[PDB]
Amino acid sequence: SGFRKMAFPSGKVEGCMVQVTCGTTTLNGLWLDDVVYCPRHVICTSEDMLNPNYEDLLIRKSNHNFLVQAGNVQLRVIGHSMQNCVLKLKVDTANPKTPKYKFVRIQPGQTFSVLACYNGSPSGVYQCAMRPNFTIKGSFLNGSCGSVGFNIDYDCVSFCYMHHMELPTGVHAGTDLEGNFYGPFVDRQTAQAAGTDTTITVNVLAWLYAAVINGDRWFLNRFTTTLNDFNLVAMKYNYEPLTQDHVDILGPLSAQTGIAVLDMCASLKELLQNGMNGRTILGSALLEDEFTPFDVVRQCSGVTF
Amino acid sequence: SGFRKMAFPSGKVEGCMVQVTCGTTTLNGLWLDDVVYCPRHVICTSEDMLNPNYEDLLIRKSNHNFLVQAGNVQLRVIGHSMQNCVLKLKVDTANPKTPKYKFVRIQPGQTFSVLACYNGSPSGVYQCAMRPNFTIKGSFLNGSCGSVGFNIDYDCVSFCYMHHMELPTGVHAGTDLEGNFYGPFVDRQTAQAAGTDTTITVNVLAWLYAAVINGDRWFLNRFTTTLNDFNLVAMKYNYEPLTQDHVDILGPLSAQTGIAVLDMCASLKELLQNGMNGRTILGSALLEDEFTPFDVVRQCSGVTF
Repeated sequence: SGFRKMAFPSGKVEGCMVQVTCGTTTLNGLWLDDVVYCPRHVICTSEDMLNPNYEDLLIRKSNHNFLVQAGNVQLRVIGHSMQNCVLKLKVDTANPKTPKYKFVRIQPGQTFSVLACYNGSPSGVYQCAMRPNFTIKGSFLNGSCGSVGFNIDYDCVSFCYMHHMELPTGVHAGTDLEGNFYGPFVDRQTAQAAGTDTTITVNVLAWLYAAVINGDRWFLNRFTTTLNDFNLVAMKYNYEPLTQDHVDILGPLSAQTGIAVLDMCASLKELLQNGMNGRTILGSALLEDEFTPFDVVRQCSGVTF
Repeated sequence: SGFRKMAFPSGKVEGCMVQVTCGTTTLNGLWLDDVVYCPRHVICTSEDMLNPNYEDLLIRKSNHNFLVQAGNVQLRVIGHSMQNCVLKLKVDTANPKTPKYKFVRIQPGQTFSVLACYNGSPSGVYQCAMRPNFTIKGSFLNGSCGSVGFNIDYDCVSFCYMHHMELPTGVHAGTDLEGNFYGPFVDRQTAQAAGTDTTITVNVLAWLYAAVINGDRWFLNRFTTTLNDFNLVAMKYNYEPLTQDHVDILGPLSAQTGIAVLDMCASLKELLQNGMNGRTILGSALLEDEFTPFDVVRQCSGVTF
């Protein structure tokens, strides 16, 4: 029992973190096999970031301009290229600590763990979600660029995020490990504002199922609803529209608890319309949306890696 | 920017987790140098836990009755003993992944990371606090006993907790790594109720300082207070009494923000008396008390290990 915001164990990723320095700029890179991946803005000065031409800036760089350090394991750079907004630095040594891994591009609503690092050295780990507006709500200070987000399924680390930018509103933007930004964001210090921070409805519902499993039961009511009726309410409260696909994903949690998905939607509708009345659910005074159905099943059944 | 509930990177501890089986019971152990530490209740059946005599139960056990597996690294048990509520299993091989470590017994109010494990295999990591009533609010399923709590300072892992028991109220009890329970709890399935879940006042204040550092500023008011006046209020709301020692610990955060500790106490007093009025602080609708002053400084300055 109990339910916590739970990150993946970080050891497999810790072993892949390196420091990358190019002239004046130090950030983090990810060493997998004989390639180091890092943000391309490692080649930029502060002033360059107002309007960088990355192809032109990179013409002034050779392999030897990139200093890569794994702890004190100093790595030899033997090739470089740009792929979208990441650099790939080919080194002469394959990382011996390389875990089984894949690169995935996640959808808004999906959750992942972040290993926040500075100067190649991991500082902490926390859990977050790709928001519907394609930002993440992280914890990143200067030097954290190149820190990565990931999921682990038994043997396999699925890397989904590399940190690149903090927006003026203090939320975070970055890329998949192919270097494509999530959402419309760019690696330029510019006017980039985030869209609506909508609530991930299917995650809220998952968390209510988690709540029930733990004896937090007060919000169950007498009511049901329909998808269309519930969605009128979601729209008012800037919640994502719920689809039958979402209902299907919640099927296992429904089956476990014997609470029909549409009955849990009717509970959620009442919470939206009436609030919490100063009560709490799983230690929260607001409706939490950064646990997925899969997250709830994992934590409630003790899946290991 | 941003502020998250942030665990220590778990790799150093992942390398120390093993499976311990004695007859029918499998839980987790911690392998440091040539010793495996685990809950003594590994020797108990379900039925034994209603009223175990551990010295007598252990008379029926020899070294070969303890099966210890590190991944598939099968370890050879060459000695055993009981120390308070833990068993120490001497093995014939020193763990090659042993980090620099110490054993500490923490005070209520202190925070630590937990690596939740099953069958010797780590599942996730989250951050929690020793509550004033000496319980922790964790996430533990059957098989998680022997999972550990720790802090990391650069090179050194300070182990402070080993999980032993879930109480009927779904909160958690356990030991330091010398096997002494925190609080009055015992390793027997009995009537054990938790005392008052009081709020860790100095942690709340630390978190308000964290909030200010991030632009969450709305709760700053015109008022000040005194220690004695504030404490009349703390008592009403089942908050720990604030001491001058606590004020001193908050000195760095005061100096950083230029907000006097007693002025932040006056802000907290208003939040207690008036509530949040449906507003949020650092993504929370209630006053968070599981970040220490040291936690806030760490996360706000990017300390690494």
